[PDB]
Amino acid sequence: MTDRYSFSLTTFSPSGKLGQIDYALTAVKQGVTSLGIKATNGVVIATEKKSSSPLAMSETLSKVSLLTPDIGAVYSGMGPDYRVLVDKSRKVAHTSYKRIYGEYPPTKLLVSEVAKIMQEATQSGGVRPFGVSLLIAGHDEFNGFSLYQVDPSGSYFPWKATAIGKGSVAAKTFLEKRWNDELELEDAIHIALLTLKESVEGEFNGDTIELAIIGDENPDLLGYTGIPTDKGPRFRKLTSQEINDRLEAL
Amino acid sequence: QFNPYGDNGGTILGIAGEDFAVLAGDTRNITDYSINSRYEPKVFDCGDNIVMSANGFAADGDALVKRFKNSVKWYHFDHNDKKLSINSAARNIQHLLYGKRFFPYYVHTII
Amino acid sequence: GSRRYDSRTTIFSPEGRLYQVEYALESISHAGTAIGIMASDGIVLAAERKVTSTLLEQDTSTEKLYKLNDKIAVAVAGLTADAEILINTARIHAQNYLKTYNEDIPVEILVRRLSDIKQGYTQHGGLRPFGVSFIYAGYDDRYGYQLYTSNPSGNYTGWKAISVGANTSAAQTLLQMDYKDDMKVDDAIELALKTLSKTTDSSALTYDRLEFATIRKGANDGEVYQKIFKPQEIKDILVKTGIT
Amino acid sequence: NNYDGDTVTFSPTGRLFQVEYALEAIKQGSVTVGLRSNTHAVLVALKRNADELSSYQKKIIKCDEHMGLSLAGLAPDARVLSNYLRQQCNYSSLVFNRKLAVERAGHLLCDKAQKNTQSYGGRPYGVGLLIIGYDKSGAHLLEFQPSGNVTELYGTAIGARSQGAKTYLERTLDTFIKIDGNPDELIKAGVEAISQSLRDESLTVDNLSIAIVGKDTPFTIYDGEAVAKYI
Amino acid sequence: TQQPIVTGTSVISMKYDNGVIIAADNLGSYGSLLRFNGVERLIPVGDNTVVGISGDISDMQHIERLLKDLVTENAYDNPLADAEEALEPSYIFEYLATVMYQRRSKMNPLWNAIIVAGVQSNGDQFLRYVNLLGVTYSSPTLATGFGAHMANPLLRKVVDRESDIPKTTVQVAEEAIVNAMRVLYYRDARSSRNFSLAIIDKNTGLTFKKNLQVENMKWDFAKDIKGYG
Amino acid sequence: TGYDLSNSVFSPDGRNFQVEYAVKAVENGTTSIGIKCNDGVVFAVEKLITSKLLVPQKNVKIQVVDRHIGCVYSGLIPDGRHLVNRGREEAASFKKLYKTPIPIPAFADRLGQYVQAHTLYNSVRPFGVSTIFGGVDKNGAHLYMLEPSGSYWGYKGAATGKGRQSAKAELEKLVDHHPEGLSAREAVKQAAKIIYLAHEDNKEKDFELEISWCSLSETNGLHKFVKGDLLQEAIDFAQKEIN
Amino acid sequence: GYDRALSIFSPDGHIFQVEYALEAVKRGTCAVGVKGKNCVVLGCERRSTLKLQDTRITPSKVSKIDSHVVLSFSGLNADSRILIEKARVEAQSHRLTLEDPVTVEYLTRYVAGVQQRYTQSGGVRPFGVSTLIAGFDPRDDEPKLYQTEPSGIYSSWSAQTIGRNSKTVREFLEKNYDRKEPPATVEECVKLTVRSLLEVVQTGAKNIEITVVKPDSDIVALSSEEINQYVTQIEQEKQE
Amino acid sequence: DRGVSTFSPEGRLFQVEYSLEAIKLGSTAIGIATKEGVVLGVEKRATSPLLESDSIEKIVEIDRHIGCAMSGLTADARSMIEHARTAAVTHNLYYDEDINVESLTQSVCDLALRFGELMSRPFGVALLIAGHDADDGYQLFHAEPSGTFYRYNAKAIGSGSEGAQAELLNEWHSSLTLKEAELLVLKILKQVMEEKLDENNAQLSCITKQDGFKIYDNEKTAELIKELKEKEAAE
Amino acid sequence: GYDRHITIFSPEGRLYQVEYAFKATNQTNINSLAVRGKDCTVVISQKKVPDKLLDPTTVSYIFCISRTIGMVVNGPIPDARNAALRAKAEAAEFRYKYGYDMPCDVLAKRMANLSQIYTQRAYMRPLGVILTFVSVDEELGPSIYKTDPAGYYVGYKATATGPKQQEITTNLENHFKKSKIDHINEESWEKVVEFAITHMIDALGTEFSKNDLEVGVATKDKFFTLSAENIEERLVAIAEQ
Ligand SMILES: [Cl-]
Ligand SMILES: [Mg+2]
Repeated sequence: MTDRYSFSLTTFSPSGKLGQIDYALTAVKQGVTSLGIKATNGVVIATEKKSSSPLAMSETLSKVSLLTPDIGAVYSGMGPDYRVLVDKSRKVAHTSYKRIYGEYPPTKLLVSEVAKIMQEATQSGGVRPFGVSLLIAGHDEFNGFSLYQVDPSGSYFPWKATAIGKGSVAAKTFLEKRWNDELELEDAIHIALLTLKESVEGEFNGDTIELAIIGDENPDLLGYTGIPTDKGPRFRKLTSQEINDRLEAL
Repeated sequence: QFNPYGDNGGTILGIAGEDFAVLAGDTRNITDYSINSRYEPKVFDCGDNIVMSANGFAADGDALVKRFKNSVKWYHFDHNDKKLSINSAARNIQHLLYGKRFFPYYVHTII
Repeated sequence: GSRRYDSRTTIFSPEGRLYQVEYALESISHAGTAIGIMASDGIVLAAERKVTSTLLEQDTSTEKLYKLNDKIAVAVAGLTADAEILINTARIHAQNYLKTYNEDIPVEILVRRLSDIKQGYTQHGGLRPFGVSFIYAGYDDRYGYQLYTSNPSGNYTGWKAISVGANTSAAQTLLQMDYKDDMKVDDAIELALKTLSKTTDSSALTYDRLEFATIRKGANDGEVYQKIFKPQEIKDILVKTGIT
Repeated sequence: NNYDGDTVTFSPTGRLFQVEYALEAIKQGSVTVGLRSNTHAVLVALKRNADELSSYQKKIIKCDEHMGLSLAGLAPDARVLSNYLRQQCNYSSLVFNRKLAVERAGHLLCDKAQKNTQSYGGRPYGVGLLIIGYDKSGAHLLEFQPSGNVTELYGTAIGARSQGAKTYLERTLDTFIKIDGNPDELIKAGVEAISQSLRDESLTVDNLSIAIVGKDTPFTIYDGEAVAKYI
Repeated sequence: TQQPIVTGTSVISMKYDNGVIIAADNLGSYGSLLRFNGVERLIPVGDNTVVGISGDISDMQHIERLLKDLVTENAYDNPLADAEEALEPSYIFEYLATVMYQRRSKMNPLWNAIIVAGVQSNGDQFLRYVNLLGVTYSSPTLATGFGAHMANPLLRKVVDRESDIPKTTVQVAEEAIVNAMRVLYYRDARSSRNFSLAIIDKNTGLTFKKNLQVENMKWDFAKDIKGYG
Repeated sequence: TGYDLSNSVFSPDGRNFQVEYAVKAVENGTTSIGIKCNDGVVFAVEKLITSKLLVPQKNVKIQVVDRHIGCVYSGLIPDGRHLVNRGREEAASFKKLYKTPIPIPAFADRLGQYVQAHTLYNSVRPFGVSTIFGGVDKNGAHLYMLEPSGSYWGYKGAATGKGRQSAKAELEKLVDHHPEGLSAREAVKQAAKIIYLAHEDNKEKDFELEISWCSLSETNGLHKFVKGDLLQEAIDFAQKEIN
Repeated sequence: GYDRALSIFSPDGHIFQVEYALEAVKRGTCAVGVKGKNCVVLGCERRSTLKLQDTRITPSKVSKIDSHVVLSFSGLNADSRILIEKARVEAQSHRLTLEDPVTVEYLTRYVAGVQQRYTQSGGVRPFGVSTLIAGFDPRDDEPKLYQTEPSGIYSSWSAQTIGRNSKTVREFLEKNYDRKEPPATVEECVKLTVRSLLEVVQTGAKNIEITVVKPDSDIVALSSEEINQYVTQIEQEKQE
Repeated sequence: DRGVSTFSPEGRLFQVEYSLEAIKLGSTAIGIATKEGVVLGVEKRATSPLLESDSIEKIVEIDRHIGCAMSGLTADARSMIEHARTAAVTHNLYYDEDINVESLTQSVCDLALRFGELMSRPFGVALLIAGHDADDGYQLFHAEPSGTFYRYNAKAIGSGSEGAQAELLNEWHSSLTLKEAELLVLKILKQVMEEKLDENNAQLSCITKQDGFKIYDNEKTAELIKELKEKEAAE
Repeated sequence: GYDRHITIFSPEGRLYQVEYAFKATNQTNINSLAVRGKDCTVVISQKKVPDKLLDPTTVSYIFCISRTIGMVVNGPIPDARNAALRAKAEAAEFRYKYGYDMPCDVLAKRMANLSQIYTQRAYMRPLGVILTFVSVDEELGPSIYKTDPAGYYVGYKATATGPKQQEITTNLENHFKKSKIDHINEESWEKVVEFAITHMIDALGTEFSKNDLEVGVATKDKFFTLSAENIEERLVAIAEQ
């Protein structure tokens, strides 16, 4: 046995292309649409819960994931690749930051760590790149609210608003017309629901849509009282009912 | 605390003549004030007209002789059955002994 | 077994060229142009972001210009993710030197170290090389203001003015024409922006498509200051030099 | 064809071509004969020279006082395998005060060769061996193939033109098995056996190599004028 | 490096004209506490060897398992496992002696003293000793611990040298062994009345006697002893 | 195409062609069988006499594992020996930790997982043997057969090698005609017959019969080779049935 | 670890990776070495395709391995740094253990050994570099000049050249260098070295580098003007 | 591609057979064994007149009683020589004696087949190992990259080998003197060399019991060349 | 075309080796079904013993992973037992490290992660199996979680796997469309097994004897398999109404 694939499986072609990265991006293109919009007092990330079977309980499959109390993530592309990246991202937030500085990492630096992991799967021996693009939304004291995209190459870019996957080209055009620097969080959620409806074929309700926000601190979700400086997580996943309430004012 | 060494007594004597040599030793093996054996051979024919005795702690003594006998066997394999001269055997035994410089064979060797 | 699938990234061609290095250089030729110009009283770094969007958050964005320490900065051309791996290693190297000798690392020593890391990936390990070219802008008290470049082969050279990325042939000819030895920073700022404006593949050169930085002894007295220009500050210098 | 690039690949008919190619190296090698009675076991080997200025390549290797072999194929591979046998014979004597059984020596050689036929990176051994020995169950003769197959026999031959000697031994089976307590006659039978494999050349004084082991006979090799008696 | 916890005392043995005899009591001591009263310390290997062990019982049980594994391993791919290629006393001893010396050389000994008793293929008697230091020796009589001090002197009166072995019958040898076990019961504070005895004969094979008791004891003279002066 | 050039590669069918090619080596080997009886198991194998120079009864093929398990195989003999060596290590470690001798189903999985592991990577070749094995444990008699893929099941009777079809048909008759069961001594006789009958696929050269058995009543649950009078009796019974 | 045998024999008995490494040397800028009676001169070509270069800080082509030995090269620049570093470490290690600086031959033998090792080690490719190693042995006034190549073979030379168009300058040296009477002075040796490069270089401006090494650790690099005076005098004699 | 340790259908290792082709391209080396000593001679073959020929080192001392000549990819020989020197010195340390010439040769040949995917390829050089010991007297061995070594009364390796070996077939007899062997090596080297043989492009050496291994001076060889010319003109 | 031999991306962003591993899943030609009751989780699977020489008691594709967790496998038996051994080891290690029984969904995720690694690392091949884990979880109640060669997993109200999975799936879908609840509203597990067998008979259109089926049942604190005689009693009750 032993892993005898100690050589790169991603290499430059004569034209300067890294084939495996391009092909990973193609897999992302086939993936279900997900988006993110940044407001003045928050960030929203959303996607469709494309259920593989009606017998499947789609609530048990989480496409939008908490990374830290103030940082969340959504994806487009290969689900299993996303799941393991979420596990690695959660852990690296502790091992390379919280266990050193006693606080959770700022959004940009956690994104940087996830990006590094994805870069290494593009150069290290005997592995293929991750077949996902991530959208990471978060808040921290000194940088405020932010939204980042991370691609299979490991490259990351900050966005005011964006979309990835199936209908990203049309969705990004829709977002360019609606976005301004004076949006409140509720306005951004409204625009997110409008944008997402265009790329969804079948049912469009709280049970088929997954949506989360980075907003105000939630002391009700902290689980304990007594420490004034601890005010609760800014990440909150909207319920099925909360989504449907905003679909009547749509 | 565990003591890895012991003393099995014994006395040996080697004398070189003009065209001969003798290696003698008593056959008594002991610990403290008890006799283990009245006849326990201590001087050995190791082949190639060489005799050897490693006196002191018998466990180390048996191990060294056993390793040297083995060295004679492998000298033949490796060097076309060449006879191991007494001077070459002596130098070889030095290396067997110094190989355990920091955990010695507790013996006094004579060939 | 596994040999079947090995591309053999570290072999010579019959002509004595390194395939992967040559192909990595081809990749870099499509990256946004970066320019460095060295003057008597400072250094300029100017670089073009690749076809951006209006929804990109520019003021928090960084893809071209990176700080290695207080005295040394780099301009990037190629894969950004690859560059960040090397940049972090260079930052650590600078701090290792500072801890060991209690002096800031001389520019060339940092450049040689990163270039040696690139070289290794071309000779052993069977891994693909880093698809990155750097322009190093820095200052130390031995040689003063210095410009270097390095590429995926791990070769590095010193320059008075240099470009990497797209349209380097056109850019280098324009720099060679207008550069003079007694030039000052304010003149070099103008030359860099004028050169990008002529070589760019975009229709027009605007603030949202640029990253800009200067290293000046225009720091109060006997010290050096790094200035990573803000979006509004790039907009102002574009008006000052008469490009917009 | 497409399945002979390495030892880790079966062909569509379930063959291992690298092993078969290693077997081919033995067929190119010089002939060597093995045979035994109930008291003794004998090896006879035709040595091969490079030219008239050169020496004749040695074919027989001693493994212990009671065991040894003859080779045909890649000589360095025989050195590796014989070294391993020397060590195993030696381990048995040092640890258990026990002479290694010839049958057990065959099992150990089989297993060592097998590992080189199922793993990537390695290669099969390119040599065939005839092992003779005298242990607690009498005289023994073994034939080793680098496929891993080890076989106990009354007599055999390997190398180029070995089929002639093998047929002769198959005829003489009932005669040479009964040659007990007569070393010279058993060697004669072996020299006559290997003669059935000669063409153009004949057995000379620096050409012939003989080994014998038995009841009160340590493994000894005869070369030079010591085999003129049998020419 | 360790210390022995649960221990077994003397093992005694001797050669006679046609074979060897070996014996050891059935006690497992825990310091001065006579904790375990049914411990078999004579372990037969095949029908030609008996290994007698004293010292640490946990290490004895380990050696017992090594020997059991040795028999299993010898039978592997061995058509003559119950014949010409069966385990000999000399093979079993050299194996144990190798293990014991290796363990002392790693400074992690098996805290035992062992006597291997048996008859070889050619009928020759085998009797040899090995201990936690890897020290080995052979003699017409062998004994461990207290037996070395009290049994050997009695057994050496029967077989004082090699030439006395052919003159010694199995009845005389067993008698001497049984008497020595009584003497050890009188004088060893870590001994028991119950013991096992094994005879390995070149003609009659292996006879293993369990649940033997020390008998014909003299105590009556104690009634007349009064005070300390 | 090219899917069959490397081990562990799935073809578009979902097949591992290298494992299927290993089966071809098994089918090329000599016939070996196993019969499950009332209180044990019997193993038998065909040994081709390539030449008169082969010493009779010396080149033993059936192998013991621990003291209660027998193993026989058809195909590449060295591969079978390698598998038995591993099996002996597995059985030793089981007994070391758990004291009791390894149960037959437990032992079956140990071999199964090891053989299956050689279908996971391209750096190794699959085993070129099918192995019939079994014995007696605390729950009674067990007979297993293990393929190059790592696949194994329990059997009433088993056969592999060049004459497996013939052997299987004979085994199926015994199952039908004896629902109550077969005795150990009967199974030895029947095993001899079946190998003799299966030798028609290898009729060019003559052969040597080799039988072994583990039985609760006949061998005290230990693996033993059938020798001497009992072997001759089985040979005579077999020769009588073919004529 | 990556163990792949990249340097292997071909049916005709060639190791192509080693031969292709020589093709990289052929592409490199020309280097030349000439030893006089009491000196050695190393000349190097600088390709003028790169102007706007900062010549103060750009890696120079001749490198001091110790105070008494220098090394120049033709081929891959990045590869040469690895050999130069190893040579410098070994030079100090030799001083530390033997209490004497390396001989020029010893240093050459070491560098050549490293190059050979990279031709039969798994997972590595050969160095695309040939070197010229020059200097004086400690307490010795006899000039030394050696050459190494990717295969690892090395030898001593009265005068030698490597790199692009080295066939031409070797032609010049073979007819102009007399063994019975080598360049008796520094002037004569530098003149012959500049002359040899002028057969190939183009403009005699910033394209020629000259380094003079004399006995007892006396090493100096000539400036542009000093070299320019040689360039001037050579062509004025040529106009005749 | 294909394994480095792969067998051909004929039962030969591809890489070993290919390394033998590289040795055929090497410069000629010749050895002749006599009862008075063993002579070793080589063709230097300088690629240019500016190359100082006395720096070409194709004859090398392993110990006082063992010398060695090489042909092929001579850079590959350096680690083989290093191992040989270490083995010779180590045995003297362990046994207070000289090592047998055969044992030294066997030790060198053990390195040969240590290649795979250890070194990445076989050695591309052949060695003529000459020496003396008390047991077997003056000896000459031919060590190949296959791991095989043959003892020879006389042997030639390199580009002019088969023409030289045919010449050695006719000229060698068991009564040759050391002087006769010296002239014989010079004669055959002169026959197979491209350039005209002189003291600068050819090198002689010998091993005797008394004086040990010695590389000949250019002045000493020049006299033997002049002696050769005169005796060939003598008939 | 070596992108089809190892787990790297094809130009369409596909992993062919993963897709072919899905095809190996149906090599046994066996169909399985899982449903949830009020207090239990039932899994049934077809049993085919094509050889008379086989011991039918050893032919099984249902595994007792832990006391609480059961697993049915769709795919070849070597890969099935590979996954079974690993799942057993993971479940035991979990209990040792974290002091409580490994939940069914957590084990599924863990095995799904391991499968994901085989789709990304070249030296390891995917296992040609689909794993359906069942239990009555102490927090979530009756649970069905299923893993595949892509490293995908999800919870189910009910599920089916095999060559004729679609027929069984649609049959189950139609029943839950009527009842409008996420489970079989039945007190006893016996009747939930009867429901499972009945609906497999309806979907496949085949009758079953006691030897044609294999049944696993998960209740609070234990998972167990039914004997042939227990299945016979189930079949008799189905026929009598
Ligand atoms: Cl995990
Ligand atoms: Mg994979």
